[PDB]
Amino acid sequence: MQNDAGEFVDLYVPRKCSASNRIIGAKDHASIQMNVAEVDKVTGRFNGQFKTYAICGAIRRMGESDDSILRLAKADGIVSKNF
Amino acid sequence: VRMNVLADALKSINNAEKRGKRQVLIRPCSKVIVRFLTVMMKHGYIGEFEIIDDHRAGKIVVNLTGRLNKCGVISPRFDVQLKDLEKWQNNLLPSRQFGFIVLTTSAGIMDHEEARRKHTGGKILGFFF
Amino acid sequence: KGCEVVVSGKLRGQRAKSMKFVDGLMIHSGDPVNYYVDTAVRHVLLRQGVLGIKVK
Amino acid sequence: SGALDVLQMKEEDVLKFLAAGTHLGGTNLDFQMEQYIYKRKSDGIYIINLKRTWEKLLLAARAIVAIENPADVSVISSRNTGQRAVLKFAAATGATPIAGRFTPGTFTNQIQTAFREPRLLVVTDPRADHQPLTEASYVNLPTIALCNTDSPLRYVDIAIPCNNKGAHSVGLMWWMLAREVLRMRGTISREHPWEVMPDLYFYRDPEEIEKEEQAAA
Amino acid sequence: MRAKWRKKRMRRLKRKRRKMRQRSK
Amino acid sequence: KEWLPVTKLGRLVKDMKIKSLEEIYLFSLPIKESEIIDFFLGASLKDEVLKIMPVQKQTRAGQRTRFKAFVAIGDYNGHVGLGVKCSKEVATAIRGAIILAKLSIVPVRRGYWGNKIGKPHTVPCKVTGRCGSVLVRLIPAPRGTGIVSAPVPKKLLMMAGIDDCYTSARGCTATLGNFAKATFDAISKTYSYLTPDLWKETVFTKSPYQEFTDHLVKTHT
Amino acid sequence: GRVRTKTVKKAARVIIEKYYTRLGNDFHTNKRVCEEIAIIPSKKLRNKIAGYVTHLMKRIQRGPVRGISIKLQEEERERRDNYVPEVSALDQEIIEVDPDTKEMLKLLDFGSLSNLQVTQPTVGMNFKTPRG
Amino acid sequence: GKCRGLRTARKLRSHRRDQKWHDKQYKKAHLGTALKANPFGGASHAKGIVLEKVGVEAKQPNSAIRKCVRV
Amino acid sequence: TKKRRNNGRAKKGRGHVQPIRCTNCARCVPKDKAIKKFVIRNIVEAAAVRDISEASVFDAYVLPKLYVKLHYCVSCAIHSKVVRNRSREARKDRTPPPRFR
RNA sequence: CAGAUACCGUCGUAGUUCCGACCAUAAACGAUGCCGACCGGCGAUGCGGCGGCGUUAUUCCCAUGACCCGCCGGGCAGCUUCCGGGAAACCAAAGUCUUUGGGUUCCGGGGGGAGUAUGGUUGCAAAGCUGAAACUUAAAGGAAUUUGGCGAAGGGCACCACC
RNA sequence: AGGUCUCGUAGACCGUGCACCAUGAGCACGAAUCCU
Ligand SMILES: [Zn+2]
Repeated sequence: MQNDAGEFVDLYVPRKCSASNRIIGAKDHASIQMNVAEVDKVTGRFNGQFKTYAICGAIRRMGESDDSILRLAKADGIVSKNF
Repeated sequence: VRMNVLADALKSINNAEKRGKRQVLIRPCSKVIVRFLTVMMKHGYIGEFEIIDDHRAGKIVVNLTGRLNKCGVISPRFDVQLKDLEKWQNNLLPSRQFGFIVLTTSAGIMDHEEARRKHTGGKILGFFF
Repeated sequence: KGCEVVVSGKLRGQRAKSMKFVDGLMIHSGDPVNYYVDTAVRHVLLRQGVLGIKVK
Repeated sequence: SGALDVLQMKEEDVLKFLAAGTHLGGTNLDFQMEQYIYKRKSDGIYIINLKRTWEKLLLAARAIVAIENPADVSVISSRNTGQRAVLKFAAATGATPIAGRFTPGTFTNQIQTAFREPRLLVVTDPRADHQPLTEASYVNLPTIALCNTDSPLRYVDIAIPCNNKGAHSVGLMWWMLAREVLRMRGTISREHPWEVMPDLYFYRDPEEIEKEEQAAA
Repeated sequence: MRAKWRKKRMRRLKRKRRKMRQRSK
Repeated sequence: KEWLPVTKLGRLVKDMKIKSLEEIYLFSLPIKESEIIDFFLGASLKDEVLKIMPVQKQTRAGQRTRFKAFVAIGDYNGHVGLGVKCSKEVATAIRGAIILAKLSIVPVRRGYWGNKIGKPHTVPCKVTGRCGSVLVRLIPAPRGTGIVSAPVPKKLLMMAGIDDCYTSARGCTATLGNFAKATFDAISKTYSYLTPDLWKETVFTKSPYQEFTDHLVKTHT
Repeated sequence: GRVRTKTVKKAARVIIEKYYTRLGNDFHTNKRVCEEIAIIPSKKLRNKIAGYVTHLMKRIQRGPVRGISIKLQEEERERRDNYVPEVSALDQEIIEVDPDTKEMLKLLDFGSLSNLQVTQPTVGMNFKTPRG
Repeated sequence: GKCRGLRTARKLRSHRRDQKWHDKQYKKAHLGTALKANPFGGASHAKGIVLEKVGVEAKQPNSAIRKCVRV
Repeated sequence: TKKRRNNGRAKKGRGHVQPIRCTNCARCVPKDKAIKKFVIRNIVEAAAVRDISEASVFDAYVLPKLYVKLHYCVSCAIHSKVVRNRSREARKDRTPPPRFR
């Protein structure tokens, strides 16, 4: 995104999907941004640490987006590993 | 019948990355195929791959990332020199800043910048960007 | 809350045409037309012909 | 959503799940729901693993409680099985209910007087409510769905494996989502059983309503 | 005309041309 | 002559708590109010007609002609838009076309030809836009070359800010609407092309809605 | 053919909506009610309003209607919705459990429960309608 | 192209020659018929002697006579 | 243009079927293309049943039926109104019309 | 019927049938060459093979045939689909194509003249294969939409229609 | 011992053709925009 001097020349850096690793377009209204809450370890209380994920529109209209969110929650470690 | 294993291999990995898969199988193996994926793995366009060493011809499990755009094969293998490589790079790469030409010279199989540095030519295999 | 103007005559050509500009509400039947709208017709004489005005 | 110990099925929710007929589902099988199914029982009935229902239920509960504005989550039901359940869910968790005749244009048509534009959609069935899922594609709207073994999987983010046919299962799962969202909200207790009435979220046919009002006072 | 009967009248013209060719020798 | 928004994006831009349109393009939020971009992009946003064409519908009595208007919007340093509208009169058609084109505006990035010196000037890669049978292909060009094309993608690339192009077209180019829409699609597809200069994992910045939930509840129901 | 127009039905619906406590079954009494409360430029229109209001009162007296929601049948729908039984209807003393469901429940979290019982399975796999 | 062999130049050449012969302009410019039946014979201007002056009519959608000569 | 996915018939991998004749017409039609009518009806429908049963030698007698197969050409099927044309989206329906009486 | 050497009806010649010798032509169509790979699902169908609660060949066992539940390979097919493509109709191939290359054969450059004249060739003949030019023309076409028109169909209406 | 078993009765899917029915002179037609 650079030049030879070093100054940032592009106007923004677009997002990429967490499942297909494709660039989310500015007019792709099928794309999502979802927030999932992190809980305290012993109490079971919501404190506010957030770990958001984005899915591009093609994966969502494919029918395999829930599996993508399931694999992201497997990778982060919040949902149980035995499953 | 099957007359080019490398063209079918790169077509299969192109279809797999275009659909959005993560692992693919390539039915035949060759040393030239392993060199081709080694070039793309050194350049970071594909992930860490595997060799299913079965006694027929190795099956290759390639880990796919989203960094690949298109993998293509030029058939037949055209003779290319140092003076004629710029035309291929102009009409076959999408841009001058990225993309690589995989050509087989006598000192191995790698990208065209390294063959420019060693000042050698040969036969072209394909491209990726 | 409702209006209608109609022009007809020579509008840039030999054959006469009619342009209608309607905006709002317009009652066409019954006695409320007799006491909710006012209709005036005038003739405009131009150089190339005569032009008509109808306002409601 | 299950890595801890308090986020586990303790004693009685297993009994509620077995009483409401949760474990038995539809005859046919969707290919996206293959990970959620153990093994086909005889006479063409598929068996849903209750662990996966629990973990996807906690994932949906986390997704609901993540937003701080309860008016920005909308629950959807156009079938007679879940009319009162979504209304009482919106009464308990502060959501916004849509029950019967989801009009085509609440999400996209701007000058329509019923323009409700939420941040989160929670629906009880994808097949009977394909029209909210279609209009959830033209706007950046994540969806929560309760998915059966037969229902298609499309424009979904968290699919809770369920049996959305009987009234007992639908009402029990709506009560479980309400209980989990209120438990991570903090307006209700955790150790004390808050269970005042479990039958509050069950739709019943009106013939049972006249039979009950003639049997009782 | 359609192609079938135009083809047939062309074949009849061919026939008449062939007999006048053979009898004009 | 005041602005009364109907969506929460219009109010959240109206109260000067959205700094620019860049995060709207980043979070891929749909735009339904045309005065947001008029609030952001002001004096540098210019427009001109491209073609007005008539279409006819056959009825019992005579023929009914409705006029379809094309227009291009975009400032000379970035974003560009296009819109199609048809109406019975010409003034209503051009006003609806200007409003609908101003509503739907894409962003475009610019790249370099070989050497990354100075400000970017050309398309960073080979992009292709297609609708109908119309094909258009954009090639990166050296500096100072100038736009070589047909007049209508020359106009669209002047409103796109790119001054260096090599073009190649195929098909029925006489249809101005499909040619303009194909060039607009070729311009808008420049972001769905992952070059290795952005292979790093992005950091997820904060969404506007959840950040200003308190202000939305404080302002409107 | 005497079919009422949409303005008659809409006006009758809203006048039976906002005013119910001063209506009856006699056509003349609610005719005078519609004359006194609603301003109507004619007499035949008011008369048709009165007739359709009388018909709607006679149907509301029998059962509920899906177009008018008056105050008195309201609170009754949420009384039926807020009805609760003193039993829980899922806390039954014995629960009939499939053997496949039991070999699920033995391996998930539990080993033995004294509240569940087993049932025999069927002998034949006949579960599809004969189609071909 | 269809034939993509490394040692195929002849089939490409002969097929290109045959499909170039299956044309109109290349068929016109390379045969002796289109120049032998040409009144000018590959010439731009020519001289001649007029013998009769004949006025030929116009086509369908317009009505005139056209002044011509026989040369 | 292509009106139907098949050709109004039931030939997929054959290339030739045995031709048959029409009943209303005498037209040579292929067997898989013709409209078939396997009709079941009584000798006496609803008026002479009581007259036959009240003038019969035998009590508790069943009435025999007529079992014939009708082979129809396309024009003879339309002209007798056996089958009628449908919409483009409603052409794809392949179920028979439901029976009630 | 104005005409009817036509639609309709009664007769009726070659032919329709088999043997033997010929010609090599169809809307010979799936209007879609052959081989090879990849790329969604669903329920059935014909063959071969495998596994499994149960019923029948009259009550026990085994294998076989006859049903039920699932798979494997090949074949004719069907339903849905913002995978993808196309001018669209539509296509799981007519996809993997400007991000243009797996191998290979035949074949088309606007509409008429024209599958025509001539030359060669096959044949008893009818004809088959190869196959132009002069001249003329600014359109001839493909898909789809909106109107009108049907001696097209399905519902309603009118004493300027009928009974 | 009782003496008409009970619950409501589309209980028309009766048919197929259908005499003659041809033609139409053209001139009458022209596509667009913003405020001081
Ligand atoms: Zn017939």
